[PDB]
Amino acid sequence: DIVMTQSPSSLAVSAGEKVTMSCKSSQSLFNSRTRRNYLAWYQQKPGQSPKLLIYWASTRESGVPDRFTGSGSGTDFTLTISSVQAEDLAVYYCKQSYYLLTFGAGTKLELKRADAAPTVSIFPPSSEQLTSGGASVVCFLNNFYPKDINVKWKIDGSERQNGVLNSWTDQDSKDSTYSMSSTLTLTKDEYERHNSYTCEATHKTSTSPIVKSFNR
Amino acid sequence: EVQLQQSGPELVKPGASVKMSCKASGYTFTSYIIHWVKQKPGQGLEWIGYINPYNDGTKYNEKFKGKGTLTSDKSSSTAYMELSSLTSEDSAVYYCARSYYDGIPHYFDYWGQGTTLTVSSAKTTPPSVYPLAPGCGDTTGSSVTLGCLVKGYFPESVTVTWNSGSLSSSVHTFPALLQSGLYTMSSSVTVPSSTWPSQTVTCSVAHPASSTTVDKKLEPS
Amino acid sequence: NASAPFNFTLPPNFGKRPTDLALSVILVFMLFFIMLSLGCTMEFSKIKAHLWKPKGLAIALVAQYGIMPLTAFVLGKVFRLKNIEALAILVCGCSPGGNLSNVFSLAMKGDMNLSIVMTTCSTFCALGMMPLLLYIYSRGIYDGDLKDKVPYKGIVISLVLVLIPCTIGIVLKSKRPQYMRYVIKGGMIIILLCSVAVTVLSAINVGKSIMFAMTPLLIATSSLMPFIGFLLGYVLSALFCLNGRCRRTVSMETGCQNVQLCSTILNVAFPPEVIGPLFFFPLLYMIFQLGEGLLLIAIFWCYEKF
Repeated sequence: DIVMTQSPSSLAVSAGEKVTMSCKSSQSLFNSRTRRNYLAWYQQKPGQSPKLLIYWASTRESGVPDRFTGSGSGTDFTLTISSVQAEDLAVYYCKQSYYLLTFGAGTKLELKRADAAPTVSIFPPSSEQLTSGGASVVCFLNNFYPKDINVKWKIDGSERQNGVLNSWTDQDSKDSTYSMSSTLTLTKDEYERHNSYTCEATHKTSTSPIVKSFNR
Repeated sequence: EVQLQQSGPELVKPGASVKMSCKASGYTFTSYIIHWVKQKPGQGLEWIGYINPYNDGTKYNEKFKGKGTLTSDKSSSTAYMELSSLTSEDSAVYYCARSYYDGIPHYFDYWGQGTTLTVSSAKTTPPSVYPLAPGCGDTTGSSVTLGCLVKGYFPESVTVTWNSGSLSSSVHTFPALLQSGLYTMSSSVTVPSSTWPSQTVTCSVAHPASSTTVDKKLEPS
Repeated sequence: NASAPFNFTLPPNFGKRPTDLALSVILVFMLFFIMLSLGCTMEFSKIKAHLWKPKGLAIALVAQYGIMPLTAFVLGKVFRLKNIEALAILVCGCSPGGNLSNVFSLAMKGDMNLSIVMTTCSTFCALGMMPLLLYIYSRGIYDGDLKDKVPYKGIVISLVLVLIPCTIGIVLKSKRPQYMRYVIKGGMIIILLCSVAVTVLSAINVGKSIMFAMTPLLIATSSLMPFIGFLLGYVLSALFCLNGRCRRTVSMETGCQNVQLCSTILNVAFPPEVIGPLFFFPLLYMIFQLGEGLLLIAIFWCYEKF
């Protein structure tokens, strides 16, 4: 069969940068009888159904801007946007249909930011939470641009890395940064035997990790 | 023009036996084939198969050979899909796509809005709202961030708003992710430390799938 | 220009018009009486001898089943036809020997017994192995199964309606050959009347003379296929050391092929709207091979009198 592999899968384009997406397929998906080179690029803006952009890897569907141009042959294909405008944030898939229908991994787009200054904040479990028979310590990180970020929980100098739940924001349009939330869930009769519950955040904006200790 | 109408959201038990329909009224229904594409949340599209409504001939993916079963109805101009074998891992978003088919399906020029299918043990429950408040010896600062964590609500439709807070400005709502069968979501907003004691902030939660709109005001420790 | 089906459409009654059923029954009657009149000039001794030594039958099968589909596939690849056109020409190439080949061999007046034995054995071998060969030759075209769409009822009914008049003619000549004149004269008059009826009725049944909208190179390949079949049969028989009387019939049997099964398979696979002029393509192919055969008849009659 054919497995379709998209190279970048993540990049940031601000105002007019090229994109030069590429997916190399597996074998020659070029029909010799009809010089058509079966391939298609779909754009799926978040919360919407995918939309056709390019068909036969070179011809653009009526209704797309002139910015989206598709070029390639054989197994190497490329899609360029040129002047990336604001609403071009989506995921592109480059499906093939030469032998059997298969979609690509997908390429996501963001907007570049000058730098990130993540803000740390830790919270103890709620007063009525303990009465419910469980507890959960929560710390959420705000306003950091790069997606690669790590959070871990240190207790009395000992790491557990268990029962930790992570959630990410979706890059709100107000500013191209996005947040993160971390929750540690634990039942009753074991919360007060350790105390501590120190939070450490490691990010590329500073070599020294940001650590937040907790007492009582 | 042409538009493909899907059925609607489906919530079924892990006992399976669910069916999805895709009605298309913009063209001659027997000239094009109807595909079906499954998209898990944040895992990319995945082909399932298609049906040729003229001769009722179907082709399936190797993985989806056992489960999918595609039928078409010329009179009602709709194409169906039955799974009949569901697990907790099956819940995803299903689209129907129309392609021209001479000897090989060409490309998916038109898509449906999608059917969000959920597989779970059901037993919808009301949420419990736990306020968030710092003050355990912390020096705080120029601004303080607050939040309202919720626990144990099954249905997806829930929103958190800060009418007494900063409203839509400088507020972050983390999406909910499933765990232990009943999942949780969090919301966070920031307020200057000078204006927080002076003007209290209360967070209101709305759960349309239930009759619960409990409100409470967080208190500093 | 995107991908959209042709504007060609057909009347809703076309499926079950009384006129279409009348055309079908009149064609069946015509074929029955053609085969009766053409088996009235046969004998079982020579057909037994021909089946005993299958040299001509074997070369006919090889020329119709091993080389004809291959050259149809090569023509489809070289001429750069679409999927539908390539499948249509391939199915036309893989089809068995048509019944018109018997009449055409009678026009060439050569070895009718050998012609009938090869055409019946070729229809049988078509039923036997058209699916597998059409399957191996349809890689990259029609990802669907395509094995269950070729007619099998049609093939056996055609074989029966060809064998019955031939058997009647054989038995009648062997037992009591005394009503040859009256029966054959009545057959000729009824066949002329039936041909007139078919020609008049098809003019209003078919209609829509938009067949010229077919792309020119498809006409070119539908022209080359019967001629290459004729030439292939003639050359294969001649360079295989067979006599002149027994080689024209083999050549013109390999050249002439059935095309109604191509219509059935194309109409089962695709709607009349997805198929453009290829719906009337087999009718064009048949009349073109008829014209080519008439040209060969003229050449033969210009060589005979000189």
